[PDB]
Amino acid sequence: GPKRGSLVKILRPESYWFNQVGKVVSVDQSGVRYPVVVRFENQNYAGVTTNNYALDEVVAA
Amino acid sequence: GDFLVHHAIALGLHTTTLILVKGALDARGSKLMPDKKDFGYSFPCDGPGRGGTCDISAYDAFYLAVFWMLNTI
Amino acid sequence: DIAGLTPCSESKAYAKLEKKELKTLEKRLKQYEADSAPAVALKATMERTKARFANYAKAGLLCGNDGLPHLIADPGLALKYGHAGEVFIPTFGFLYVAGYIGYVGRQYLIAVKGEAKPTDKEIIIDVPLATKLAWQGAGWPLAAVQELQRGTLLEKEENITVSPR
Amino acid sequence: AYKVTLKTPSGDKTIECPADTYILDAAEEAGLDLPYSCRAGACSSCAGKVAAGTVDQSDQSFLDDAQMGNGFVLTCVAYPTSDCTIQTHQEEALY
Amino acid sequence: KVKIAVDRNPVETSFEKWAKPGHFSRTLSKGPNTTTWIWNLHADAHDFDSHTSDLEEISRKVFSAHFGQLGIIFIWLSGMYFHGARFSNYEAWLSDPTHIKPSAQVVWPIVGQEILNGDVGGGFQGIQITSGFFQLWRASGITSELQLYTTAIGGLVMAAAMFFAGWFHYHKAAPKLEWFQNVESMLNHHLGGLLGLGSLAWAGHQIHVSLPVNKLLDAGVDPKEIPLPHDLLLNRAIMADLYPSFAKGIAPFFTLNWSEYSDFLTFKGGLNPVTGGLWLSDTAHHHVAIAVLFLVAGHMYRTNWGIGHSMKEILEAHRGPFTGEGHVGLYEILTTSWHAQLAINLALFGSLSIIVAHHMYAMPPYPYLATDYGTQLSLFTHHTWIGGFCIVGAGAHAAIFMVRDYDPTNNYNNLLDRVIRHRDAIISHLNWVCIFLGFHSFGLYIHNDTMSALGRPQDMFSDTAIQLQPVFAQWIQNTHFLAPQLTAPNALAATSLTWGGDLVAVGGKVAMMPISLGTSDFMVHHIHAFTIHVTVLILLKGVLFARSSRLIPDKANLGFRFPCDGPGRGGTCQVSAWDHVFLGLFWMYNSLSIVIFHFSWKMQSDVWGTVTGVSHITGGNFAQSANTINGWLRDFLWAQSSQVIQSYGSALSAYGLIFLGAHFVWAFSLMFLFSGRGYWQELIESIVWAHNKLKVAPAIQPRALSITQGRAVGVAHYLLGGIATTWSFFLARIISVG
Amino acid sequence: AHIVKIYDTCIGCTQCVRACPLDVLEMVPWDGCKASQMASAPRTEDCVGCKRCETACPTDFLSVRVYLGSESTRSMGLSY
Amino acid sequence: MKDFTTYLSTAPVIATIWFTFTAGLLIEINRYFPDPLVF
Amino acid sequence: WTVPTLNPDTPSPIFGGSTGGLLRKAQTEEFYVITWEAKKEQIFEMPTGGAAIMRQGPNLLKFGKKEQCLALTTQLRNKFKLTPCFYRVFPDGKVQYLHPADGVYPEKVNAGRVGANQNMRRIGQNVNPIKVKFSGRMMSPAEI
Ligand code: CLA
Ligand SMILES: CC1=C(C/C=C(\C)CCC[C@H](C)CCC[C@H](C)CCCC(C)C)C(=O)c2ccccc2C1=O
Ligand code: SF4
Ligand code: SF4
Ligand code: FES
Repeated sequence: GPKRGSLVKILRPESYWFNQVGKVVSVDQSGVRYPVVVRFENQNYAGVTTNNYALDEVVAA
Repeated sequence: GDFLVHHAIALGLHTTTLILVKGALDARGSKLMPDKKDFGYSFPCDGPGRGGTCDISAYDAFYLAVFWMLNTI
Repeated sequence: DIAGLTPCSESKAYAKLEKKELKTLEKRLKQYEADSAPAVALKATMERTKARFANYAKAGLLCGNDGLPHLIADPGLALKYGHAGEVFIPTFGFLYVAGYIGYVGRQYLIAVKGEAKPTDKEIIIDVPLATKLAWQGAGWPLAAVQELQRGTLLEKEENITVSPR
Repeated sequence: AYKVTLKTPSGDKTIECPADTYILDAAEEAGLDLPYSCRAGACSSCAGKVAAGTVDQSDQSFLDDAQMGNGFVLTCVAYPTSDCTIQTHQEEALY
Repeated sequence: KVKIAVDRNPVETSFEKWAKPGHFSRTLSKGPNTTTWIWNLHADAHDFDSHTSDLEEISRKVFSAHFGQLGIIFIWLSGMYFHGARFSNYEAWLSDPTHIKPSAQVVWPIVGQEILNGDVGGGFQGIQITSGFFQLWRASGITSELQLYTTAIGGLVMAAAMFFAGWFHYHKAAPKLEWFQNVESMLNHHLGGLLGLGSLAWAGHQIHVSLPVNKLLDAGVDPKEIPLPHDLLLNRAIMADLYPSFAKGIAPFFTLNWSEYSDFLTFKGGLNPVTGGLWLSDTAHHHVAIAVLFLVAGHMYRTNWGIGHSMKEILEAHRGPFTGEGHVGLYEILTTSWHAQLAINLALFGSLSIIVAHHMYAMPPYPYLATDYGTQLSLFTHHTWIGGFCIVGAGAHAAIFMVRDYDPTNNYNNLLDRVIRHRDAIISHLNWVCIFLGFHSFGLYIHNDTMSALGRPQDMFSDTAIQLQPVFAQWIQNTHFLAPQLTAPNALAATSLTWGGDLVAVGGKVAMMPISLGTSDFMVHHIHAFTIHVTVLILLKGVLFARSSRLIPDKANLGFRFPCDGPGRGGTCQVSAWDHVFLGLFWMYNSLSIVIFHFSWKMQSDVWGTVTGVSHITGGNFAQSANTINGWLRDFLWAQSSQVIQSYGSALSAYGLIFLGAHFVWAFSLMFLFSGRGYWQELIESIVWAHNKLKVAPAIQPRALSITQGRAVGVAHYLLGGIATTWSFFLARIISVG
Repeated sequence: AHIVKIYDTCIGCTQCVRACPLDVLEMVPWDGCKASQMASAPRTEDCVGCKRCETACPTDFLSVRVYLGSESTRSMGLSY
Repeated sequence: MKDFTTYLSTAPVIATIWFTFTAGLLIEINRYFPDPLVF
Repeated sequence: WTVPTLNPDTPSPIFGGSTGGLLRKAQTEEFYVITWEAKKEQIFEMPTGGAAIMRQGPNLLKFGKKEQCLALTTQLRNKFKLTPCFYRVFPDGKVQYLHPADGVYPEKVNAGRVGANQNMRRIGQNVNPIKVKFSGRMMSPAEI
């Protein structure tokens, strides 16, 4: 999928960074349902700044 | 003075309407709670998690709007 | 005149309450010497009162049965009867300074959003950049209308939304 | 970059890890497959044990000071601050 | 082995950390992402237990903190003396303390605050101070505003010294833990030296300065006419003139013939009638007695020689049969928890301040003070409030300790342990007794008002109706009235006129009279008692179950302050001892408001006024209006409201201004009191949508306050509004009517 | 009796199980996540809904979700 | 010294000084030009 | 491993007796008892308040609710690394000395543990309650 460090826009509605952009840390090459690893700069109401994602939930933007 | 009090009345109307519409419309869900509809119109709270859920139901919102209404009348 | 409002430059209650004021003044005044600091202060107070009153009378203020100035709110009416100097110009100056301050605020905000330490510039400030944007902020209205004609003011439909919109 | 000697169940593997890169990320970029799950500093899956050298794991939330004082490290949120030696697959030893 | 143990240059001095927010704590040092960061940063700035774990360093921190505190107080006192010297009519009021109002604050000739510089006498234009600095300085005998000038100057110097002291002791040389722990040494030092010496030096100043100059004051000589104090010290001639004992100097004291010195060590009791102040001879005798007492006291414990005592040893010795280990290990405890000593001192000090105000209005010492009804009332209410707040802070820090420093492993079967055991029965009995008290004491007044509206006053509880006479208090009053006859043969007058007797009049104003006690006063005393018992109830519950409960067996694990444990199992809302002391604040405010109401009305009705008979301010209406709450509201509140509700156009108009403003803010608190931080954050999300809609979001993530923080903001504003409303009302009313 | 549910986002870091003061949770084998571990609630009738699980799940939406239901003496946490 | 400069560039002190400056501005304004009503 | 049984004849640890003790509910509905063997004799804290001393080896304590024993298990397991086994008892005398009774401890994966109540799906994949309408009772969408 997308490259590490690359910038993707998050599209998962239930996500804190929904409708926002993140940075792909990496993507797994195994059979994980959500291989995209994407950091964030602002923290959620939980304070976390990175979440796992399938390929569709993000877009390289 | 009548000018002034009339403007006060308009104010109170707007306040009441504002809180009421906020409560009523966010009932389906919210950024904090997208699944608000899964709790019925009346649920006590989601507790103190995520920084604290206090007075979060639209039922609670109307509950609050009562006071403003009383003040206006 | 308008709405049956007579000028207090003509009204009786105006001079009535003015004289009443001065009467209370001399009453508090009659308990001292002349050179006494309280005495001279009360005298200056009477002076200020009479001067403010002469100014209010010269202003041509319609002042009703209370003799107290009431203000008019219609561009057409104030212009036709010489009463813009009470609402029109004040509102205009206010909106000028307000738009100035808001615009320069957004200017600094954008400048610092174009930074790697947004929180740190939000706490500690760039003094010279602030001064610069302050000096430049006068042309805020022309700049804003330019950006409008370019449509560059507002953010597009990409801000976060709630799940039920 | 810092030389990170990883003492693994497969043997020792010394990798280079930049100051700005998490231990786990560098290990994966070097082709290794270390344990992980949350990748957020909030579990024990990626635990290692520092035998020598130093790390900065300041954003971790799962370990206590005594655990870190004995060398335990959440590799998913740990930066090297020196050449270091880290035994991997240490979750069981934490429990 | 007690000695001095210090560490040199422990802490450096740089403005580096000054540029670093949160450096003191671990997490805050990471910097702000959301807005609560700043709040918590502020909140924990002085939680040195949270800062680190070194007992010694924490001791040094609090040591420097005390240093700075003292410096602040020095600053304040000095500025007071400065403005007294420069912007006051104190010398005029010295020439006439009978018709000049003490005023020391003048304002500037601006948009209209100038009207407030009213006429207080002596051509002065300012604001009447209710502090009583005038009578204070006259009692001390200050004559020339030059003296106050010098005073303020020296205060500036002292403050600077104290702040440097804090700096040095924190960064240059900080003592060591054992040094901080040489407790018996500290006790002996303080107990003897500090108190005894202070009292003795004050007595010396009295004798050689004030008593002569105040003697001449009441003699009537012009203030600018008395010789200077040091001149008096020089010339024993005039001192022997005033009192011939001084002709013999001090050899009589060295011959134990104290009887001769009686000229200035009297035992008159009562007030100087021409002045309304206590007899200065008697005051000096009091203070010298206190001095000798504390001096001989300060030599109780062993420090570096065989003689002395061991606190530990004696406490271990004192144990009873029903009690198990008795008083063992408490030594260990107190040697270890800062909050323990803190809470102790706070409770004691609040109680003190209360007693202080009590005796102060009981037997006013200052010249012509009793006349200044306003000053009396003001200082009294002031110190009462201060004391109550000290009480609740005591409870707070006690619970804090019990959360943090507690350890079972050292206290096996101690007083503490059995308390922890039978706490449930204890608190149960306390509930029951408080409920009974409330019921009876409240229903009394209510049944009175009920019979009233029912036109059956025959069936009320009045001093005329069914009576409840405090036979005890009246019997004791007469007992004190008759005590000097036999239980005090060397006495001239009772310490208070309210024991019985005559009335003292200075300038027509009622200085003091004997006060009777009716069924009304019976009822109000019982009210006060019930309220205080409720307060102690809530506090005791908070402290006893701070660590656990049959509901929360692990409450000790949730920290001292914590919002709740969810809505689960019914709902954990408001379950911290923090919340408990919160509630206690509420009930305390209620209590003390009631008490000051009682005081004010009874004073106005049966004490104060002007002599001619007694032109009592409210003519004793209280006597028959207090039995019924309708009488209360109308005749006290509604009546005395006029002064404040028509004060406009006057220099006192600001009183009604702040009256309404306090109303305002007190209501403002209630939004916090009732609202919900969840709702609030929802609104936050809406408005940040609004902002980002224009790319104007702030970096720091806006966040609704914690439940606790909202509680605190609300309660602070609430108490502020209430106290300010009452304060304004009282001030305006008394300045107008007194 | 309250209701509790597990979702595929369970990264199995067990904090939920680690947080349940009532042992109403447990971990099982799985294959959805790298941990190969899924959270599991076999003793729901003991959950008082104190949700400390929900607090502990680091998952974006909480890999686990509580839903307060009816009330039994154990649900209310009554020892009397 | 630089530490000091940073301490002065800290936020609340800057808010402070700006407010003081503005307030003194307006107070002096009213001093020299008392009683403004129109224009 | 096999399910143990309970021995009512166990020397209970040393404690002076508190007032936060058991109630009617014990004699009426049920009550739990906790079983563990300490390596040595040592003082500890009572979850219901109080300091107590455990004996060497077999030690026994009973309680009504589950959370008491659970917090106590946490305390011992994290402060003294003991592996207690506490049961569920009823006034009938029937035991079930069960509260984490499951071979080992649940905080680790174990073979045989069958998943329960696990929505093998996301959470956003739930349906609007308009569809659970007119059921036999109040039922949440996530109930399905
Ligand atoms: C906020 C709404 C508002 C209201 C309630 C009023 C009220 C009034 N305006 Mg209008 N006016 C307003 C805003 C408003 N104005 C604004 C913002 C402007 C700036 C363009 C004007 C400019 C204006 C002029 C130049 C004149 C009035 C006039 C009047 C008065 C009589 C006409 C009328 O009823 O207009 C109703 C008000 C409105 C329709 C609101 C919209 C205003 C538009 C922009 C212009 C209206 C001009 C008006 C129709 C002129 C009528 C002249 C008359 C002799 C026939 C009346 C007191 C007349 C006057 O002084 O009569 C004594 C007049 O000559 N107004
Ligand atoms: C109104 C209200 C809010 C919303 C209000 C909040 C969070 C306080 C806002 C404080 C200020 C206004 C925000 C900080 C402003 C910054 C300093 C930015 C600079 C502003 C300049 C003017 C200095 C709560 O969050 C809340 C939470 C719990 C119980 C009650 C309430 C409550 O009543
Ligand atoms: S709801 Fe309460 S009992 Fe259930 S898992 Fe969460 S914390 Fe444990
Ligand atoms: S709910 Fe969260 S903490 Fe619990 S097992 Fe699942 S991913 Fe781990
Ligand atoms: S994988 Fe969870 S902490 Fe690293």
